[PDB]
Amino acid sequence: GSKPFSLPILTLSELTNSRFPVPIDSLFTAQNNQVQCQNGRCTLDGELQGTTQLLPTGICAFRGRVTAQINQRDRWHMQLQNLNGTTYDPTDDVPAPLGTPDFKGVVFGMVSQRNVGNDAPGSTRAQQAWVSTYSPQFVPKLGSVNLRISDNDDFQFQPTKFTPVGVNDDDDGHPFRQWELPNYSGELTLNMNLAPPVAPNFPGEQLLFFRSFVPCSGGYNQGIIDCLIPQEWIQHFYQESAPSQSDVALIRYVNPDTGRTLFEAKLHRSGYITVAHSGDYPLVVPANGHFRFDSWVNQFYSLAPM
Amino acid sequence: SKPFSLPILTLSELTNSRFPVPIDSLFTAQNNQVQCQNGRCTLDGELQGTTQLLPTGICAFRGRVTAQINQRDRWHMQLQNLNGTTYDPTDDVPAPLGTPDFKGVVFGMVSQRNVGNDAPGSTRAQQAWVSTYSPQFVPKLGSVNLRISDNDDFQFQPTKFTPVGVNDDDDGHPFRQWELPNYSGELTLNMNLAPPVAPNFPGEQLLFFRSFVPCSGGYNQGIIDCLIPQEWIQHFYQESAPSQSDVALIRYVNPDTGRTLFEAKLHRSGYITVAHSGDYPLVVPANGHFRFDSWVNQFYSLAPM
Ligand SMILES: CC(=O)N[C@H]1[C@@H](O[C@H]2[C@@H](O)[C@@H](CO)O[C@H](O)[C@@H]2O[C@@H]2O[C@@H](C)[C@@H](O)[C@@H](O)[C@@H]2O)O[C@H](CO)[C@H](O)[C@@H]1O
Ligand SMILES: CC(=O)N[C@H]1[C@@H](O[C@H]2[C@@H](O)[C@@H](CO)O[C@H](O)[C@@H]2O[C@@H]2O[C@@H](C)[C@@H](O)[C@@H](O)[C@@H]2O)O[C@H](CO)[C@H](O)[C@@H]1O
Ligand SMILES: [Mg+2]
Ligand SMILES: [Mg+2]
Repeated sequence: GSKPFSLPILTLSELTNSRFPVPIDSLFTAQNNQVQCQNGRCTLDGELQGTTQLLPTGICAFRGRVTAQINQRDRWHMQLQNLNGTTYDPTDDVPAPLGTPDFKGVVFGMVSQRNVGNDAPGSTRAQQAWVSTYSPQFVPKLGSVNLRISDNDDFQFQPTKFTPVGVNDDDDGHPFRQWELPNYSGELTLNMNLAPPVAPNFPGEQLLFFRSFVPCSGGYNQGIIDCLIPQEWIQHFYQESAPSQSDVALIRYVNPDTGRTLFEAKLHRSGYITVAHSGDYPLVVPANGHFRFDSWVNQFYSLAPM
Repeated sequence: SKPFSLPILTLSELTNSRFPVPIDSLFTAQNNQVQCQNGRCTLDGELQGTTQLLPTGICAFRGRVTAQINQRDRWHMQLQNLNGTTYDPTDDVPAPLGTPDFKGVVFGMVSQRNVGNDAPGSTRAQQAWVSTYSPQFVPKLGSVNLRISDNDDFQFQPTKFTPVGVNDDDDGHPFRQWELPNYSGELTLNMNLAPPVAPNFPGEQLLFFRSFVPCSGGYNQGIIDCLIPQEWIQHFYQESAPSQSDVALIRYVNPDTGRTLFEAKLHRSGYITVAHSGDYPLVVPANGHFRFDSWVNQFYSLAPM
């Protein structure tokens, strides 16, 4: 006697990217080439994995205290807390504090401070900041990241929040690479407690992504960030905790006014989608369209071509 | 009829429905007019005011910059709906969904990505401010004007505003979270508003989900109170459970002990009251959360908090 699995009923423009805090723009299927993102990872029965947490406002955000500065470009040393303000434990079974960026590049946004304690408590300030995940001081698993900021003369050793706005390539030839994980513990250390890599395991199938074009801060980068499942699905699965009756859920993309099924896809137990197609392809489908759960199938189910 | 329910979420697992940040605490306020337009949803899932579903849409703008004027609010942003579709000023809403619903300055960043003939694909981003006091703050009519940091690196191109925090204006116009902007500017009346909310039973006060949002200078506490959090709104929209009476009795429970800490009235139009007298920041366990108990009526007497 099992609680029925389901998806939330949401159009693309009603969905949030689970790897960057912006709406989904489109669906995209990619040729097979290793996909192992750590944000936007959740099993169909509601187990969050990787660095995945529940709030869109937490994705690629940091919270903590600035405690030091060094004479490097990555100047300001931020000791991290968990996003809910609780003390971060580096021995926890996670790759990094939940919400940590899961790509190589620079995240730009703003830092804000609000003093506590004896030194002008309640005083505030905010300004533009950058976090490079290429940096040798990007060591969130160990408990800290270093920030670049706009105004070094108006910044204190106080509680600090980083609010992400967009991404970009780093200079000196460090490109934005959305499928390359940072070294969460820095140079010469292996990432651990990772959500596993995902790939199609059936001939003729490709991954399907929920794609966003996020803001960039200069140059011509398209700002592409692809996620496996949107944040609202993760939030839904976490609530429902419906048992998975097989390794594969058949889902269908439906147009609610016509009632027609446009195509079908495989939603795998570990939380990603495959479709039957060959080649890079941006889908062009009706604005009111959405996936619905059809039934439980297995690994040997052959998808109708997309 | 489908049974009514709340999502099971702790305070730190909840997003403020009036500003895109997590909830920090619960607060009950002495009775003094509350008429916020974001974070408005009935228990059976009808969104109201300027309320939309995406947390990242709250206090965000999307559009095109088309002109500049020789005023502090220099850059004229013609708005689209947050999903990029054309904005219709004749729609029965107070303003485009997601528009800020308070008087003050919202600070954040603007970003552009060119299309068409001028360096297509080129991008830029910088700090920006939107004053909701501005006579050019006319989102209902289809535009707002921006202040930015660098007037020399900004084009007439597609633009997004990403909010980060709020503040008083530096000319002495205060952040007033309960004062609505004039969505159509000077000498116009706001329309299509979600109604004001207030306790209607003796001894009861409103309960808010409170956030302390970032400020950009000075000592403002950055307080933004919402009636119900964004995840509840998203839940009610999905569930569309019929409201069996005007009031859902809800209980704040400690899941580890299993004890109910206090009870409250969740009204069908989407706000909470508790039995208390005086301003009071609640201090409750981190794992605490509301659960639906039963449907009662307006005159049901709450246990004092
Ligand atoms: C510190 C400064 O004054 N930056 C200017 C500068 O920025 C350029 C520059 O960094 C070049 C490197 O040669 O890289 C970009 O071109 C960058 O500009 C950004 O990207 C281009 C494609 C445009 O979209 C531009 O608007 C954007 O800022 O020059 C730009 C003008 O091109 C601005 O003047 C910056 O402030
Ligand atoms: C334009 C400028 O020079 N900004 C400085 C400046 O800012 C001050 C100033 O604007 C006063 C005016 O009454 O208001 C604040 O004091 C403001 O500072 C901001 O608020 C105070 C409480 C601190 O938290 C401060 O860090 C914050 O910037 O002085 C500050 C240094 O105090 C900076 O130097 C700005 O760049
Ligand atoms: Mg379904
Ligand atoms: Mg419940």
